[PDB]
Amino acid sequence: SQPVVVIDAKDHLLGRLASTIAKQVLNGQKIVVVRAEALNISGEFFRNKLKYHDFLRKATAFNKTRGPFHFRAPSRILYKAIRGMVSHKTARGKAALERLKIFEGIPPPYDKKKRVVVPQALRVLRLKPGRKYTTLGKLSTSVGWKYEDVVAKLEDKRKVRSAEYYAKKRAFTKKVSSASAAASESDVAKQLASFGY
Amino acid sequence: STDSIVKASNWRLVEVGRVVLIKKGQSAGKLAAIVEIIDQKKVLIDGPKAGVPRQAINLGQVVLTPLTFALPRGARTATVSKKWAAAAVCEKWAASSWAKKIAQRERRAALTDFERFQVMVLRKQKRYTVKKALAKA
Amino acid sequence: MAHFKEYQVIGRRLPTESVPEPKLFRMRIFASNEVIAKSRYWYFLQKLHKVKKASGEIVSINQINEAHPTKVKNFGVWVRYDSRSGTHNMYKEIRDVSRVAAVETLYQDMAARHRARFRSIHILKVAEIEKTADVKRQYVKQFLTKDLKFPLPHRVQKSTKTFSYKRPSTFY
Amino acid sequence: AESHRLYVKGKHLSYQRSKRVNNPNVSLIKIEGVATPQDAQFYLGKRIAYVYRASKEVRGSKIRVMWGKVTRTHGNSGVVRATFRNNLPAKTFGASVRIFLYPSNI
Amino acid sequence: MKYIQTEQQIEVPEGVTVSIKSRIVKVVGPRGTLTKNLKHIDVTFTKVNNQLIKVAVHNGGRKHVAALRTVKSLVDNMITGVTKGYKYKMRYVYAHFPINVNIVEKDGAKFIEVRNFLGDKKIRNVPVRDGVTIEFSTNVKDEIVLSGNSVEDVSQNAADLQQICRVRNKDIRKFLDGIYVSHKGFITE
RNA sequence: UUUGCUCCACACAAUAUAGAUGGAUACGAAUAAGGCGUCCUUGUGGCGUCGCUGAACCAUAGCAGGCUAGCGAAUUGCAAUGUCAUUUUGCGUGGGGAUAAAUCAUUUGUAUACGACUUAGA
RNA sequence: AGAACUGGCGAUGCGGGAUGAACCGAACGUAGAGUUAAGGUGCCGGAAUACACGCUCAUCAGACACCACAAAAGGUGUUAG
RNA sequence: GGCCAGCAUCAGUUUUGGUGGCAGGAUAAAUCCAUAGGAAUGUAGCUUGCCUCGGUAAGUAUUAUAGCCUGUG
Repeated sequence: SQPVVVIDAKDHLLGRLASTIAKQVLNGQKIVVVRAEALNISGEFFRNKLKYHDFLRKATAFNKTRGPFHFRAPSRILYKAIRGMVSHKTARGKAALERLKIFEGIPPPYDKKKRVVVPQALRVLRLKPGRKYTTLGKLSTSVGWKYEDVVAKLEDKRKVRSAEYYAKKRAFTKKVSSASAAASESDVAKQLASFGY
Repeated sequence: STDSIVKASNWRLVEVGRVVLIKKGQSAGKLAAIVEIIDQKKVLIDGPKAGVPRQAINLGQVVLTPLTFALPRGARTATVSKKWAAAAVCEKWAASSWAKKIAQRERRAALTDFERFQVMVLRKQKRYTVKKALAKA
Repeated sequence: MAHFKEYQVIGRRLPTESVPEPKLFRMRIFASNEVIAKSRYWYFLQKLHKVKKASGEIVSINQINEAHPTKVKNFGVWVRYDSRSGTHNMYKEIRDVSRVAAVETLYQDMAARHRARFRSIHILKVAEIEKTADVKRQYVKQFLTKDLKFPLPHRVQKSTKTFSYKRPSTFY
Repeated sequence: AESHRLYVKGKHLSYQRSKRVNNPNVSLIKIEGVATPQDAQFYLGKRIAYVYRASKEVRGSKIRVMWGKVTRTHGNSGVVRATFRNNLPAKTFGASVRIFLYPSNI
Repeated sequence: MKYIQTEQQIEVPEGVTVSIKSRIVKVVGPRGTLTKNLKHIDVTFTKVNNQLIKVAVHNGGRKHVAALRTVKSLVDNMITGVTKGYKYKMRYVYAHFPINVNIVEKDGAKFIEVRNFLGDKKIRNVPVRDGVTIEFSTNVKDEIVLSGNSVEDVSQNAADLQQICRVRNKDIRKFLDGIYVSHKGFITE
């Protein structure tokens, strides 16, 4: 029921996350997918590389700028997957893609907000263990994406800030939980805990 | 020999006598006890004081609980109803924080509108003291 | 087809004046209802005796429940079936608690592993194995040892809401 | 207080349709917090309103309302059907409607 | 089908320490320290004792049970190269043209080079892998003894000299010139 | 030639909604594993505890939301938005603020089918 | 290319097979409600990311009869007899 | 005296819940009870070197300081 929903797309399967987003963004929900360089996709590596180099062959013969555009960034591979699952040649589908933004890494507008995770599209719930999967960052940088090292650099410049934030908030709840225990032996806590509270 | 350090897993493992929590179906939410292992997906249960019959339910519909009581494999309803009390299972179950929250989320759903109003006028008081217990910077 | 129910069916050639006491024939048939069971009687009987539905009658059809449906039993199943090229005879083993649950487990186990439908399977003999040396299939022998404890490593929590606000933990 | 709501904000999914054909008399409303057909039986008959904003003022109001009721449940997930008086304009696919509690049986 | 329980046992020798958390095996001992990462296997270790580690698996197939005994042997090769060590004796075979092997420390590290291999004019560089000391047998003029505390970085380096000293466009059964491995022994034996 | 224009302050009118009505409430890594607590020689360390859904947590007592420094709350008749939030754009009111270029015509040839390009000129 | 028996298209829309004269369902006054057929229910797309037991990892996997193809011959791939 | 709504009370068709009474079967089978035999994935006790009163090692021992099956009522 959040207006903007930020999805932590680490360890999500590509086509299963793209199907619970196309159905959600067609119902009027501004969905922001975030750190798509850590998306997963089943099958082993060179099998998925070969399913991409079959896609790179498909271009228009008479003028190759007409045909299918082979976008290489991991945000745009997931955006290729979502756009297949929306009727994007209409005004309903075009408006349903104006409610979707996808980035790789977590940008500064979205680092301070909560990130939610789709349970029916995670790798560790769907894929049977022992299967070989493929991280979308390593796949996309092998077909010509140039800014994997930048996104890995900027993400480490923000993981050390979010760890700095968590240590401040952990020490916050330490001095709150050590203080609220004196406010537990009251009568209102004896009055409220029978109410399921 | 010398010191050796290993930290892998300590699991709730399905064996004879383990208490399970029936989560799906006719006996929903009640406790049971595995009496005989059929195969790696299906088992045989019985809980008398919880009131369930002696089914042969598969493991996709039960949840394993962290407690166990000893009984031989393949015991009957007259046997499991004795060891359920001679090992004191149900009062051990209420002591866990799991069965506290199952009773808590049941109690929260059973309140009417008066004690949906009584909570907020008393949570105003519980909010009032924690700005006087944490009354600092 | 469906959730199986074991019937018995007694049948009889229709009498005539020369022989007004023909012999009764009994079959224990796993089928889904009273109508399919009476059809499977005149299938296996007509492959054994000179009698059709038109020439004979059905004496009695009853249902057979189990005396101990709360006890595991190492079942031993003899079964013939038509492959895509030829006919075979087999012997598997089932573990399940009820005789009709073993036949339900059998038809699933044969339609998966050999692609043999219901129409191309004739069961032969389903018998409880009384002591633990007649069990001769490895995949049943592991459940027949002392102190059978195994864990369930990879638990998944089936969700109701479509989003979650913490990374799920599979621990059991 | 800033507590004012007496409705439940459902979305307007689509018209009642098959593949390749749609029937604009019946619209499918996705109520929030409803996940089964049983407990979508609570909202049957309760009336919806699609409130929207127009530019030309009628009766001294810039907001116009389209009423209608909830008729029967749709398949297996708490979608319900609805029959509005004037049918919803199909520009509102993915637009918040408000299911009230007006004919009440609690 | 899926075997309900499959266990192996790793006997841990004396004075040898083993550290495992989340399928990363750090072994320290009387000579050397080895850290092998095993995240690609579904395997549960358990400390049943201080002298022997039980390694087990649950509900594994034929594929997965086969990949259990390869884990016990990989830990056993870790502790064996930590108690004793590993040494690979390699030997020069040449018909007429002598092979002249040295050790040079270039800009990066101890490259190994061979020269005059079958009269060739191109040097054949091959780096050492670290943890592997390089040794020449002084008494025998045509011998080289690799050695180290891991069997992997020695044998990959021992196969490196076999790969680089190959022949081209000739009968390999006639031109049997090269630098082959003959002995795979331990250090303290 | 204080008519131009820029910005900041209500008095406005006005147009436009792909669709606000409590709160988008922030570690990272791993899942055959972790969170939190707790001391300790500070570790791939002891010890406790927790998960099995966020149905949580935070907020929320009044005329569409008061007060004298305890009173105002009716008849909007039995339901009919029963409203009210924004994004813009012009016009008044006064508080400041800055004081230009481009194109055509003429020219140049590093350019040129025409446009374009590149140059020069108070 | 040619006959026998019926059914259909021609002369016929409709729901399904993405698409199609002939296949599956079913044949038509104009509307409302209800229930289904054939086919379907991750998303495009109305409808279970249902349930249950298995099998399968493919460096050209495989997925809706007519129908848009594949064979002898093989393989200590794995599973079952 | 008109249109348009809302609610009652009905009518026609229908959809979806709650709950009660019976009837049948091996007059359900089971469980539970009663009893008699039996065995093992062997309980007690007992017998062996270890040794934490047999524990863990196995030999007897068929309910004992757990129980299980099968027949019959």
